[PDB]
Amino acid sequence: EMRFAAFKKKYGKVYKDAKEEAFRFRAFEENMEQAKIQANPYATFGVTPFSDMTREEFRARYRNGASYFAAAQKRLRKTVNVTTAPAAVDWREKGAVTPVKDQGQCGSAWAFSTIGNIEGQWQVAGNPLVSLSEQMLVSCDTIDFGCGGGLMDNAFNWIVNSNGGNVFTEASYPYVSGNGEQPQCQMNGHEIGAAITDHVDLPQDEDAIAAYLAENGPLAIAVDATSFMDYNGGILTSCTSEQLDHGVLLVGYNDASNPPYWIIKNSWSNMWGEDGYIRIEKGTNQCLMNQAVSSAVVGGPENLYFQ
Repeated sequence: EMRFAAFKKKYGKVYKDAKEEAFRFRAFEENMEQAKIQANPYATFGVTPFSDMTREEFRARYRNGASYFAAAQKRLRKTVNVTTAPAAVDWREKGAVTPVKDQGQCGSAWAFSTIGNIEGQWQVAGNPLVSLSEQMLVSCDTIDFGCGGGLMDNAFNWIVNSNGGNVFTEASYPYVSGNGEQPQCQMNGHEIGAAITDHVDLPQDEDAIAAYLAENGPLAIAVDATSFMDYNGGILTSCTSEQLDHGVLLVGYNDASNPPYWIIKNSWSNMWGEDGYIRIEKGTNQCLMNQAVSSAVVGGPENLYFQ
């Protein structure tokens, strides 16, 4: 019970009354209880920022998400061929990944997946790495549902087809939905951080995805997040893989490991997992990561062989 107080003191949790805290502790107890059930064996599980909440709300927080992906799955995805694969790449070292962020009490992970992907593709184009705005998407993308959820595909389409291929920087358009508030769209007072021309979807092939990632940079993926709750670190190997319900970002992989793994960036700050990051086994479709991979396309200047 000391480690629950440690938890409270670590995340500044100030409960309403005895009753509200009462469950959170029972709930904390059960989350710690379940954490030793999953104890992906070769990964670590423990206390995270949501050991306070129950796995009925968690699974409820995704009910919408699940239903958006299932609806997207029913529609035709145009896959793009991959020209074809280094045993290991990791775009974090290659300055193609920004510090981890926090979606807060907002169902806005779709927006974080999109922004993260865009940032990676923009930097791999050969631009200076630059944080970009999720708020833009959360408040201004009328295809999607802001804190209610959305699809990366919808948002790629909104940027290109309703915002000229333009993405505003985080600095100029700051993330303020952390608290679940949804202010009106603000078109003025922003600086454009990046430009996209289109987006592509990728086939449901992990080998294919890796080659395009290795070649082009971080991609927006969707996973089943059910096994993510109590994760502290390691490589997941029995990820629950039943229903897609969360948008994350694939930043790399490594084949020279036993077993090999994908490197994924999440929108739950850094206090969660491996500094905001999770590793899942590659090549067995863990968390169904291959089902909804997609990537913005960067073009622009082409003076490579002209100077």
